[PDB]
This record gives sequence, C-alpha cells and structure tokens, in this order.
Amino acid sequence: PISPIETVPVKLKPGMDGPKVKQWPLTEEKIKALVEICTEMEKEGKISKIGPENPYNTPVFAIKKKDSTKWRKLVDFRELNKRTQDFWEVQLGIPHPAGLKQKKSVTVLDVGDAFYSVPLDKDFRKYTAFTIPSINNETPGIRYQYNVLPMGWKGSPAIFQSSMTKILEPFRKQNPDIVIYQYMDDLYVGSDLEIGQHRTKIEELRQHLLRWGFTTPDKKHQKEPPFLWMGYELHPDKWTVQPIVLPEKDSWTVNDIQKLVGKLNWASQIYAGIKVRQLSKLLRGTKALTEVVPLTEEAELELAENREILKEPVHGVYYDPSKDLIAEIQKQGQGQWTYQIYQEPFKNLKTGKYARMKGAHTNDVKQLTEAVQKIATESIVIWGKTPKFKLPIQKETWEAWWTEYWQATWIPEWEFVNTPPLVKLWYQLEKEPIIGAETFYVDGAANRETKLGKAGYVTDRGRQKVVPLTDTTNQKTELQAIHLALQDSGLEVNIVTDSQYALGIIQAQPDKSESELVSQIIEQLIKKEKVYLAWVPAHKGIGGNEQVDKLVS
Amino acid sequence: IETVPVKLKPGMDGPKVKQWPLTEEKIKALVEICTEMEKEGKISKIGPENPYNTPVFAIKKKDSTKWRKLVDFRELNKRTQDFWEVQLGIPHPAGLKQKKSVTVLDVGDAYFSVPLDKDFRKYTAFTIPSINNETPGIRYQYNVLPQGWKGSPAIFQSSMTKILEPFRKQNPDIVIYQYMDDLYVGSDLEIGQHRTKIEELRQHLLRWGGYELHPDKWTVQPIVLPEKDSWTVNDIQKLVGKLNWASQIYAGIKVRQLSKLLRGTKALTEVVPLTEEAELELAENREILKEPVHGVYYDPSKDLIAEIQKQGQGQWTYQIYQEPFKNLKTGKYARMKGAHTNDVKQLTEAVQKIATESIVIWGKTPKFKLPIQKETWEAWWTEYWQATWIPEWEFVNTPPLVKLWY
DNA sequence: TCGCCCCCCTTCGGTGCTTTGCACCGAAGGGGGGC
Ligand SMILES: C=C1[C@H](COP(=O)(O)OP(=O)(O)OP(=O)(O)O)[C@@H](O)C[C@@H]1n1cnc2c(=O)nc(N)[nH]c21
Ligand SMILES: [Mg+2]
Repeated sequence: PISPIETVPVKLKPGMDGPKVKQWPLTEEKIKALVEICTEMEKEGKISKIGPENPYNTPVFAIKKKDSTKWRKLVDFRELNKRTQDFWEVQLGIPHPAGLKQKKSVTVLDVGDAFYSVPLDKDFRKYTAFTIPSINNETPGIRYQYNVLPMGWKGSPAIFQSSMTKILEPFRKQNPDIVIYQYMDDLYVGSDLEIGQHRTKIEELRQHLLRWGFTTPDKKHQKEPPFLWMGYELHPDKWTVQPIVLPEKDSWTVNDIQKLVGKLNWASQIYAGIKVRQLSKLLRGTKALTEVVPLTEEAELELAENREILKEPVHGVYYDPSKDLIAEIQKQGQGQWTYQIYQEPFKNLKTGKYARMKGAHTNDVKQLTEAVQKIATESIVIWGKTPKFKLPIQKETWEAWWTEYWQATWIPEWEFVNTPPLVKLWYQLEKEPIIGAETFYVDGAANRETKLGKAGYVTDRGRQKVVPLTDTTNQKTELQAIHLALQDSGLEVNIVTDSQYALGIIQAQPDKSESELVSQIIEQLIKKEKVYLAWVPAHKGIGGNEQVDKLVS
Repeated sequence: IETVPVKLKPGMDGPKVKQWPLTEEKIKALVEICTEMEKEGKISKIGPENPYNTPVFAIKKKDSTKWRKLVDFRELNKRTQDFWEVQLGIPHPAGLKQKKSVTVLDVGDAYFSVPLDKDFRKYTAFTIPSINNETPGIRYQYNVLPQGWKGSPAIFQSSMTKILEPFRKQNPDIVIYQYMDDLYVGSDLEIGQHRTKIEELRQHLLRWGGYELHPDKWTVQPIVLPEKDSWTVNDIQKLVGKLNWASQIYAGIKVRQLSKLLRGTKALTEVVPLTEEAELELAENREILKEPVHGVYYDPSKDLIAEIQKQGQGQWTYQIYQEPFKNLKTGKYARMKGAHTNDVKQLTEAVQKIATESIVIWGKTPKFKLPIQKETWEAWWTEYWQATWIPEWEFVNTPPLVKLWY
C-alpha cells in the first residue's frame, strides 16, 4: 500500500531544472522484470504514465535481490540528485550487537516495498520521469513518473527514515519497555515479556504499521533464534558475525588486496589481533586497480596470521548495564594496536584495532593516546559511556610524559596491565646541561636556489666538522647537523642548535617517523646515555653558534 | 508579537555541522529538555528536508545540579548578519572591571518569550543522537529567540533594558553588562551583601521571566628573569635567547654586553663571571620588563586573540593581544581542583577563565590558540565546560623555544 | 551504470608560517559492512 502519511516537501537547488538523460539498452529478462514491476506499480498507484509535455527523463535498470528470485528496480538519478536540494541525513551511525542488552523475547521484521509505500511530493514527481525500453528498437519506450520514493534518488532514504520514525513514535511512547532498533526498514524488537504477551505486542505493532501502509511479509518475519540482523547472528546469550570468506588468489591485483583488507577490518570487530599494515603497504605507489602486486614476505606472514585467527570460532556477548565497561589495549608493532572490550573476563563484547599513522613524527605514547580516544568515542556511540582502560604502559612512563610534553594530554581512569611489549619512552632529554659532556654547537644551511647545503659543528674540546650535502633543504641540513653531533659524540653530549624546527621535532621524543633521516636521529638518540639539547637564536653571534655559523659558510 | 526580519550575511548559507556522540545522561537530559520545550512551542520537530544542523550537548554546573542545554551556534553566529549594521548592538561599560565582585547570571530563558523570524528558523536546526544508533537522530528547530544565538541579545535589547531600568535606577553604582545569555553584575559591596543584591536582581527578573569573580584580584605576570649568585654559559644563552625574543615586544632591549660574555666555543656548564657592564645591561633590561609597555591600546574593531602555554604543576600562562607582540594582557592561571592530574580539565577551565576576563574587560571573548591536539580536546572538553557561551578556538603545536612566560 | 549511513587505508590539495619546504587537515579515491 501507499502510506496516507503527509508527503515531505522537497525542492530543486535554486536556478536548476530537471534531468534530461536518455535510456540505455537492457536485456529482455530485465525488461520483463521491469514491465512486471511497473505494470504492478501502476496498478497500485506507485507510478503514473506521462506524455510529451513532461520534458524530463532519467535511465532505469535492475539488479537482483538477496532473496534470489526477486529483482530490484533502480533509476540512475545521478543527474537529478545533483540538482536536488541537500538533506540533513538523520542516520547518524550503525547499531552494533555489542550494544544490545539481553532480552527475553526477540523479533526481527522487515517492511515490504518500503520506499514504494511512502508517497513523493506532488510538485516534485515530474522530475522523476523515466522510460522502460522494451527491446529498444521495436518501439519507443513507455514513460512514467514516480508517485512514491524512487530507489536511487538522493532524498529517498532520509524521507523514508523520517516517515518510519513518525509511524513508530506512537507505539514507542505506549511501550517504553519494548526496544525497537530501527535501521531503514529493518526492525529489531526485543522485550522482557513472556513469548505470548510478546507476540501480542508484535501483532499490535504490525497492525499499526499496516494501517500506515507498511506491510511486514511473513517471509521476512523472524521469530526464533538465531536472528539474522545487520550482518550478524543473534543468539540468546551471544552473537556472531556472519561468515567471512577471505579472497584466495594465486596472483593478486591491487583491487584484490583492497577487498582483502576491507574484509579484515570488518572481521576485526570481533576477531582479536587482526593486522593489515603489511597488506595495506602493498597498495602504496600503485597506479591501477588491475595492477598485479606480488605479496611481500611480510604480507604473506601477516595474511597467514590473520587466517589462523579467522579459522577459530569467536562470539561476542551482550551488554550488561549493571557492570563496568573495560577496554584493554595491546601493542602489536609498527604503529598497530588491538583492543578488546569486555565486562566479565574472557567474554568480549567486541574487539577492534587502531593503526592510523597521524603526523610525520610520533611516538608510541601519542598513538596509545589516540587508540584510547578512538575507543572512548566508540564506547560513547555504542554504550553511552566511557570504559575503564587497562593499558600496557607504566604509571611512571605516563607521568614522565605529560609533565615533560608541552601540550595538554590526558587518559581517563586506567590500570597498568603487564602485557609486553610495554609502551615506553625510548629516550628523554636532560632538563639541565650535563657535567663533563662534550658541547656541540651545530648548524646547517642549504642554498634554496640550488640543491646544495652543508652540515657541521664545532666543540668545546676543539673538534670541528663540515659535510657537504646534495639535493637537500634548509630544514634537512639542520637535522643533518644534529645527526652528525650524535654520530661523533660519546654516550653523553650537550648540543646547541638554532633550528626551532629541529628542536620542535626532537623535543617531542618521537620514536618513529615517515622521514628516513629523522628515523636515523631517533635511532641515535636511543643509543645515547644522556642528551641535553639547547636552542639559541641565529645570526646574533652567540658564543659557539657564531663559530659554527662561521664554519658552514 | 511581531518578528524582526533577520538575514544571513551576503553569499552565506546556514550551518551544516554534524552532531557528535553524546553520553547516555546527556542524551536523556536533552530528550527531557526538548520534549518540554516542544510542548511549550519553543521548538518544533522537523524533517530532513531542512539541510542545516548545529551540534547540541548539555552541561551541568556543580553549584546548580540541573542540566543546561547548550547549542553550539558558533557557526550560525559567524554567518548571521551583524546588528551593528542594523543598529541593535550592546555597549560595553568601562566600569565593570573596576568592581571587586562580579556575579554571572544565566538569563537565557528570557529569550523564549520572543518569536523568531519565520524565514530564519530553518537555520537553527539541531539533531539529538541515539545510543547505539537505535533510532535516527531526532531533529528540532527554534520558534523563538534561541539561547546562544547572537541575534537574541540584539533583538531582546529593548526588552532587557526596560526590565533592568528599575534595578539600575535603585542601585546606581552596580554595573550590569549583558553578554549573550549572561548578565555580568559587578559592585564594590561587601561580599555577603553583594550576594544579597544579586538575589534581589534574581527575584526582580522572575517578576517577568554563578560564583563571584574578582577583577580586583586579576594580576599581570610579566617576563621575569632568573636571579642567581653564579651563572653558567648555558644560563646566559638561555638569558640572551629570551631577551632577543622580548625585544620584539619591548623597546631598546640590549644583548651585546651579555652576548659577548660568550666569546669562543665554551662548555655549557662553564661558569662565567658577569662583567660590570653586562651586569648593568642586565638590571637595565630587568627594569624594562618590570613596568608595562608603552603604546598598546585596545581596538574594538579588531578581534582578540589568546595564547596559552602549559608550564607545569598546574600553572598555565596566557597572553591576550590583537596584533602580534602588542599584548593587551599577560597572565598566569593556576589550577586548584584538588587532585592535580588532568591537563584537559585545567586547560578547559583556563579557557573559561581567560574568556570570562575578556568579557569583563572588553565585552567579548578572544579566539583561542590551544596547545593541544584537536582530537584530544574534542574527546573531553565538553565534560568540563560550564559557560553558556563558547569561544572560537584553533589548535597549535608550538614547542617552547624559551621558557618565556615563566 | 542507483541511493543514504558508519568504518579503515591511501592520495591529494589547500592553508599558513615572521616559510621558500613543511606539517596539518579535510576531502575523495579505493575497500569492507548495513538496508
Ligand atoms: C533500505 C532500503 C529500503 C528497504 O530495503 P529492503 O532490502 O528491505 O527492500 P524493500 O523493502 O523495498 O523490499 P522487500 O519487500 O524485499 O523487503 C528499500 O525499499 C530501498 C532501500 N534500499 C535497499 N537496498 C538498496 C539499494 O541497493 N539501492 C537503493 N537505492 N536503495 C536500497
Ligand atoms: Mg523491505
């Protein structure tokens, strides 16, 4: 049926008109698929025939539905969508099974012909003009316009969701103890009533939907576990992800690896310890989706580890609001982090991973903080609260960090958990100069016009050095000057630079970097025993800096 | 009542800002508040054919344990027409900062009695989220002058003046300055008798429909220099790099005498005796740092900017300026919550205190340059916000080259 | 040969700095998943 609900008024963008795009050829199996849908759609009032006075058109096609025999009619409204007004989408996110509470009785329902049950704004219908080709050459196609929401229009999802929300609102207010997860036209309905009382409320809900023109066919009415919902299987005490089939290839293309990595990210929500760094590395610097990419040895190893994880059965549990949320993080190496969220030990609600490289230079403490923030945001979305954290970082390490680092930083209530490898600071800079340590006055300069530069130093003990540099920058030569002081100095060293830039990077105590040169400096800082690093303004002729500035010229 | 026709600025469209995730108790507070506002007609439920949105959240002050809805209309305010071009702006009184006690009152509810231009209401849309996305977001728009919109104090201007006139008449030495939804009420009265007059003003406004600040006690903290008996090569490099920086702010600052004390390639820990000339040069520079800078004046036509540096042990320095190195004010904020161990809470409260001082002194908040990662700030800052206004801010990563302001 | 939503990983290009490259960040490409 067509809902008697009021239509939502919609407009074209100012100054714009409607689409005028011709229909492409289609197979006879799809033409009769469309003629069957459209003849029946016109009978039910979903579409109406139009004539030449309507100058618009848009192409139509059809794909098959997951229910194998049914076809789904689609219209390539890309031209109309560009000229249609913007909407504020009310779908803010995706419900997760870990956010569900245990319920005595559960039902899953789906609305039949959902979009076609919602009427379209009368003044807007003329812009949805289309045509069914019918063996293209034999005759000109028959023209229609939509009277209901078309599949492929930019506004259809939001206008449907808004209508579904209005239709459900009376039932929600009358039954606050009945949880209705509403995703598009899919309805999860859980309650703590006995199965007979529960089925009574479902009948009531289904009858309410039908009065507003939303059918609920028995074929999509799930009554007993396991319920298929949002790509998961809902059991009474647990939930599983629907089976994940990884691509299996002798020769891999760029697009194959993209699919594989996406599958693994999806799996990482419940499969602990998934890693995709080495597989994703293969995508860098590639130029075509069909380009054959050979798996590196590290990528084969990572893939094998993921396959072993995926062959073991896993399940998540449901949320108990009377207990604490606990999030535990482990370090995996190369900027990769995995986490588990649970309430009782060894019964995960869900898992996940964090592996984004943010910034050119960072350290494990920063990235652990980012993982904490991703988990905090995810927990607010799913459960409406922040979990308690168990983190592989000593309280001393963290306390060292947020007192030396110049930016405000914080982690909520957290408990140290000894799961090596631990997160640590890989070096620290002395707050005072080091007695008996050599004093290096460093400096580097590059000629911007050319590619050339020099890096060198002078020391309190009389040591001096200059290294010519090619294809460099002003900022690279200064890092090079520091690079050389660390190279030629003992385990304790005092260094004085005039590069605020270089001082800025090193003072943040990075342990990894997209830069090969900064990585070398990091490796040298880690080997040192004590390092004091100081700054002076350039070209003001101060002590050792003037003489090293003299030297590099 | 007749509405005032309101427009956006030419060539500007309304805000389209996403709603961020909210905790369970903030969502429930907003649902309760918006349901009540909807019955009373202050807001109306809307659909998605309205393409605008503004984030909403909720705060709860510790000395008022009821939730307060907070709509972040900063984007809508930047796009709204100016009322200084349509002659409806508020003058800042110079005497508010002269008072010994300033109490902040939330008078936002007074706006809900004046309807809003029917054609402007679509720009005020907001969306309440849902725990675990059980439902789509629920959208509302305003039918009356919204709290937090800069057009509300301008449109309500004539009304609020008629409401306050009897009180300001009876208490001529009390100064009241309206900033957005707040009244800043200052006096030189004894503190227990200041609160008594605040209660009288509270009662007088209810006839229609915070904690005490002390500008008396806000002090400037200038650039200080270390004092020692003996000085190293490192101390004089730290000293000269600092004065060299400060010569961008102050006039006639010299580093030749001290600078030369450092000739040759010397060890950092070597002790160098101060020559009498250099000692004179030092105490010379210490005096210029002591008394304030000549030729720096507030310009009301330019924005205010605030920089903040984390110094450690709960200390936070800050500078307010409009043009670089011409600081209208330098200060130091000190935490006192009791625990000592939350940087983000301290920075958020430092932002509220600095912005509060700018309202009292100049009548508006500065654009902040926050020494924090954007994602660290956005993960936590709403947990500590207590003001009905929100200032503009941006995020900077600036290592301390010199411990300048400490 | 379509639509709307969330996620991750890679790439690209605009912004502003007392710069001449660099770091930051939002947007868009690819992928996963939902209806
Ligand atoms: C969520 C949606 C509604 C309910 O999705 P649905 O899968 O339950 O389909 P519907 O109720 O119509 O038929 P049903 O009677 O068999 O249940 C459908 O109307 C439309 C929409 N949707 C779904 N998939 C697609 C798609 O790929 N392309 C487009 N443009 N829109 C799509
Ligand atoms: Mg359906």
